Amino acid sequence: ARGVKKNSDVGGWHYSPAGEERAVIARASIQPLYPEDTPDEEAMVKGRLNKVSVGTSGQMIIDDALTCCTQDNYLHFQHVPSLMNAISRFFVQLARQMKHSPDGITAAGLTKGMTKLLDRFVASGALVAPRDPDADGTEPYVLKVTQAEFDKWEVVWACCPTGVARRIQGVPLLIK
Amino acid sequence: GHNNTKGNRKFIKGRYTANAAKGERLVSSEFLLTFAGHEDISVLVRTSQIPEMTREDVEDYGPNGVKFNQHGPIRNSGEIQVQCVETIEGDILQFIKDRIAAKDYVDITMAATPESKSSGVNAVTKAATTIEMLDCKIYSDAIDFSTEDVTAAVRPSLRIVYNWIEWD
Amino acid sequence: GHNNTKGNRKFIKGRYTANAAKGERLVSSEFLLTFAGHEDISVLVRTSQIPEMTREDVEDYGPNGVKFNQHGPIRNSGEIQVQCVETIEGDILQFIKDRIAAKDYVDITMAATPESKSSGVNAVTKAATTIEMLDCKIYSDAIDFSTEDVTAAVRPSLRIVYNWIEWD
Amino acid sequence: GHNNTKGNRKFIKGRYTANAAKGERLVSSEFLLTFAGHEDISVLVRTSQIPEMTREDVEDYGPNGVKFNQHGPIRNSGEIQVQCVETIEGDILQFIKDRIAAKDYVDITMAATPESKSSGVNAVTKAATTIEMLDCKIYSDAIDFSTEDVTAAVRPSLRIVYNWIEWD
Amino acid sequence: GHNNTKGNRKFIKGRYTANAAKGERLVSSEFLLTFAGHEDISVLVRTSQIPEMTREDVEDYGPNGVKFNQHGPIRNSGEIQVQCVETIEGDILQFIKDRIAAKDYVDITMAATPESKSSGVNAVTKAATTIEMLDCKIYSDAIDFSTEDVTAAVRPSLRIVYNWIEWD
Amino acid sequence: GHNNTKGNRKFIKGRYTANAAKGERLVSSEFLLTFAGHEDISVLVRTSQIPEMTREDVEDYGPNGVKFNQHGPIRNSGEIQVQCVETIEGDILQFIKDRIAAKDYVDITMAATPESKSSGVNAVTKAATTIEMLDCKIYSDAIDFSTEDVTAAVRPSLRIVYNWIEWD
Amino acid sequence: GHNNTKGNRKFIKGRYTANAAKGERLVSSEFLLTFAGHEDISVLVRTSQIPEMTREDVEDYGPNGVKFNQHGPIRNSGEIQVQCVETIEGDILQFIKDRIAAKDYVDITMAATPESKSSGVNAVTKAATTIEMLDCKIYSDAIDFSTEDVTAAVRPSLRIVYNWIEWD
Repeated sequence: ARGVKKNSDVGGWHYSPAGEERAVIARASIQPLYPEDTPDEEAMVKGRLNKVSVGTSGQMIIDDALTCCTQDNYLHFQHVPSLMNAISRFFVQLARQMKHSPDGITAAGLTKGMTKLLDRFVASGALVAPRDPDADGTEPYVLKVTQAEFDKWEVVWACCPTGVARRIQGVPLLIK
Repeated sequence: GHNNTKGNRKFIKGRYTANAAKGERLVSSEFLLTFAGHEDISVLVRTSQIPEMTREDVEDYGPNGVKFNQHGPIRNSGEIQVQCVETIEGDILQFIKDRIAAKDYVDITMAATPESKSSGVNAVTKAATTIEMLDCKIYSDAIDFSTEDVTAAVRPSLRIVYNWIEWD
Repeated sequence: GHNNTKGNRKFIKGRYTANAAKGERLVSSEFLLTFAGHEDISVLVRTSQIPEMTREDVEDYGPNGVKFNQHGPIRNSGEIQVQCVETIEGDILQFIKDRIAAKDYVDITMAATPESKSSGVNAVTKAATTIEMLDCKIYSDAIDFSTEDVTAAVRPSLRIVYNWIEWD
Repeated sequence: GHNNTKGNRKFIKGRYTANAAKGERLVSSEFLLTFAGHEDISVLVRTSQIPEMTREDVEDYGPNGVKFNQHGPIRNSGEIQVQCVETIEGDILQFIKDRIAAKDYVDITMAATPESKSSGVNAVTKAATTIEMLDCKIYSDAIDFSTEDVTAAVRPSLRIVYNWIEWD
Repeated sequence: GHNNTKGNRKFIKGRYTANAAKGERLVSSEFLLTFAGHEDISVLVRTSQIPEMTREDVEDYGPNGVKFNQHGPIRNSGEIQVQCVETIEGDILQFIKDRIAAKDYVDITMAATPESKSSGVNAVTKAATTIEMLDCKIYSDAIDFSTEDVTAAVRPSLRIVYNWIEWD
Repeated sequence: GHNNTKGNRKFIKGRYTANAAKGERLVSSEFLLTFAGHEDISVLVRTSQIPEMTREDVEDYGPNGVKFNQHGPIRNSGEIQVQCVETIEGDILQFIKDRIAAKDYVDITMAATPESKSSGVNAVTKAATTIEMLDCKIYSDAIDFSTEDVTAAVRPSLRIVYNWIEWD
Repeated sequence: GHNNTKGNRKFIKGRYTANAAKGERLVSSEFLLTFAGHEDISVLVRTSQIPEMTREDVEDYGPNGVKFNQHGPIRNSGEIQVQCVETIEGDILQFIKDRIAAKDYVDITMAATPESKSSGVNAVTKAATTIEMLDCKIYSDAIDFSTEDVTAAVRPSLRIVYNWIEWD
C-alpha cells in the first residue's frame, strides 16, 4: 500500500513489498518458535515460500517478492502479476467508457488512450524496452486493433519485462 | 555538415510524457492567507511572501586551508511583505488601529487552495499544504501613494515577522 | 491530460461575491492634507506620504543560538515628502519664508475624503479616518527644476517630520 | 453593486473653483539668475538649482527609549549645479579664467520673472520673489563632452556654493 | 556527510515552548528613577546602570598546594556614572549647587515598570523590580561641547558614590 | 505570545506630554565666552567645556567591615582644554605673548544664551546660565599641520588651569 | 612557471575523506548549564565559557644557561564571566539575594548535548561531554542600559570564582 500510494499517476505496482526500505514490522523481541529447524533456499524456492530477514538497522523484515506461481516462468515474480493486473484494470475502465458506443471513432480513441497510458508507463519506468533488438526489437509496447463484423473486434498488446535485480552475488580478491 | 547530427522522436515523447505525468501546477495568484478569526480583513490581502525555513551553518576549516561546513539549528526568523488595497470604511486602518492598540502578537495561516481541486461548499485544505504563522509581529511600512498617477488607487502594504516557522 | 482537472462555477462566484461585498476602494489621489489654519497654502499640495506608526523590537537569543523578539515602545518618528506646484505670488515661498522666520513647529492633518461618500456643503470626515500631525518640523529639500524640459513647470517639494504619531 | 456609490457634481465644481482660484503657475523654464554686473555672461545660464534654507536638528531621547527633536541654527550651506552652453568667443572660458585669476568670491541673484506679469521696458521684479546669493564660490566640474554624438554641442557646467542663504 | 547528523524535532520544539513561556522579555530602555523630594525633576535621566552588588572573596592557599575561596565583607560601596540632560535655566545646576551648599545626603529609588502592567493614573511599581539606594553622593562632571556638534546637545554626566544597597 | 504583553496608552501619552512640556532642549553648540577686556576677540573660540565642579570623598572603613563616605575639600582646581582659531596676524599669539610678558591673572565669563530669548541689540544673558571663572591660567599648545591638510586649517588648542568657580 | 608545481590528487582526496570522517562538528552555541536545585531557572544563561583548566610550570635555570620546565600545582582556581538574562520579577535578583543572605556554596553542571543524539523526552547527556563544578562562588555585576538602547535589553553579567574542576 505504501509503495502504491507513494505515486499518484500510475502507482507502485512496479515495486515489491520487500526489504527494510519498504517492508518493516519489528513488532517486539522477535525470536523463533523452534531453534532446531533451519530454512533451505532450494526448499523455499521450490515451494514458493517467502523467507524472512532483519534489516541493516535491526528491524524485522520480509526479504521476498515471490508469489504462488508454481511454474518457474517470469510470472513467479510480484511486479509482473501486479503490472498486468493494473493494465487490465485500465482496460476495464476503458471498456466501461467505450461500451455501447456507436462505432467509427471509438477504436481510434482507444488507440490513442492506450498509447498515451503505455507512454506514461514507460516514463514511470514500469515498462522498459526489450533487451534483445534482433528478435524482441527495442520498442516497449506494441498495439494492434482489428474488426471483423457488426461484432468481433479485437485489441492485442505486447509488452516487455523489467528487471528488479533480485539475486546479486559479490566476489572478493586480493590485489597481492 | 557535422556528423553527430542524427535524431529521433521516441526520446522526446518519453520525456514529454514524463514531464506531463506531473499534473497541473499551482498558480502564484491562487492561495489563501488569513489571520486568526479576522477573515473579513484577511480577504484584503493582495500579494505576499512565501515563508522560509532554513538552518544555520558553521564554516570550519581543515588543514592547508581547506574548508567544511556543518549543520546547525533552524533560522526560525522570517519576514513577509503583505500587500492590500483599502476601501472607504478603512478596514486596513481599523485593523492597524486595534492591534497596535492591543500591542500583542498575531497569528496567520497560509495554504495554496486551487479551485479545481477544491470541493464542498468552500475550498478544502490538507495539512500537507497548510502553513500557519503564529506569534507574529505585524507592523506598517512607509508606502508612497502616487497622487500624480490617479489611475492607481491607494497601495497599502505592511510587514509581518514570524519568530518561528510553524510546520507539521 | 492531467486527471486532477475538474472545475466548476459556484466557487468562483462565491469568492467573487465575497470580494465584491467589500465595496469600492479609496483612490490614492483622493484625500485631504491641510495645515492648521493655512488651507490656502494647503490646497497647493500635490503628492505626500502616508504616516507610519511602528514599535521597536528587542532581538534576544535563546540557547544553542535560537532567537526570540519582543515588543517595545512606539517608533514615533516619521518623515513625509510633500509635493507642491508654485504660482506667481509664491504662496509656497511666502509660507517657507514666514515659518522659517517663526522658527517654530507646525501642525498637520491628513484624512482621505471620497467625493461619493461626502455630503453637505463640504466633504464630511470621520475620526476613524482622520489623521493629524502636530508638533512637526517642515523644511525644504533641494529639488532640481528642469529648465531644459520646458514642458514641466516648477516642481517644489518639502519634507515634514513628526515626532509622534497622533492617533485617536 | 456596492451600495456606497452615490455621487454628484457640486463637490467637484466647488473644488475645481477652489483650485482654479489660485491662478496660473510659474514654469520651471522662466526665471532669471544673474551675477553682480556680469549679465552678458549671466545670459549663458541654461539650468540651475533652487537655493535651500534649512535648520539643524538635535535628536534627544526621553525615557524607555522615546525620542524628541529640537530646532537649531540654520544650515546656511548651499550648493547649485549651473548649466551653460559656450560660444566661439568663449565667454564661459574667459569668465572662469578671470575669476579664478581673481581668487575671490562671487555674488548671484535668482528670481522667477514671468513674462505675462512683467511690465515696463524689462521684466519687473519684487522683493518677495527676489533671491540673491552673495559671497559665493564658483568652481568647475568635470563634464564630459560627447564627441561621438555630434548632434549635441558642448555642455559646460559649473558648481556654485553659497555659505549663507541671503533672504529678506 | 556524517552518519551521526539526523535529529528529532519535538525535543527542541517543547524546548522552544518552554523558552517562549518563561516570560516576556524586559527592555533595558525601560527604567524610572526618583530622588528624595525632587522626583518632579528626576525624569530627565536617560542613561544609568543598576548599582553594582557583590561581596569579596578571600583566596587562601593551604597544604598540598590547595586553593580555597572564602566569604568576605560585602562590596556595598563604589561608583556609578550616569547620563542625563539639563534644562533652559539649569535645574540640575541649581540642584547640585544647593546640594553642595547644604552639604547633605540624599536617597534615591530605582525601578523597572513595564507599561503593560502599569495601572491607575501614574506608573505603579512592584517590590520585585524596585531598589532603594541610601547615602548617595552626587556630583557632576565637565561636559565638552565640540565644534561640529550641530546635531548634538549637552549630555551632563554625573559621578555618584554609593554606599549600601537596600531591596524592598 | 506572552499573556502579559498588552498595555495601555494614556499612561505613556501623559508621560509624553510631560516630557514635551518640561522645556525646550538646549544645543551644546550654543555658547558664549568672554575674557577680561578682550571680549572683542574672545568670539573666536569654538570648542570648550564647562569647568569641572566637584568635591572629593573620603572613603573610610569602620568595624564590622562597614564602608562609609564623607565630605572633603572642593575639587575647585584643575585643567581645561579648549579649541579655537587664530587670525591673519595672530591675535591669540600676540595676546598670549603679552600675557606671558605681563605675568598676570585673567578672569573669564562663560554663558549659554539661546537666540530665541535674545533681546535688544546684542546677546543678553541670564544669571541661571552664566558662570564666572577666576584665577584662570592661560597657555597654548603646539599645533601640528599635516601634509594632506588641504581642507584643514590650524586648530589652536589651549590648556587652562582653573582654580575656583563662581556662579552668579 | 615553476617546474616544481605539479601535484597529485588522491593524496589530498583520501585526506579529505579522513577529515570528513573524523566526526561531525559541534557548534559553540549548543550548551546546557544547570545549578544545584535551580535547573528550572538555569536555562536563561546565554553566554559562558568552559572553566579554564591548567597546571603551572616552574621555569628553572641550570648550569651552562640551560632552561628547564617542571610541574607545579594545578591551577584549579580562577574566575569565569558569564552572560545571562533576567525575567519580569527578577528571578536571578531574588536568587542572588537569597544566596548572599544564606552565605552558602553552590554546585553547577555543564554539558554539551547535540540535539541529533538527544533521545527520550528531555535532553540526555553523556559522560564525555559533561563537567561538574564545585565550590562555585556566584556574584553579579552592574549592567549599564544606555540612551539609544531601543532594541537592546538588559544583559546581566555574572562573575564566578571557581575552585576545582571535576570530570565525570
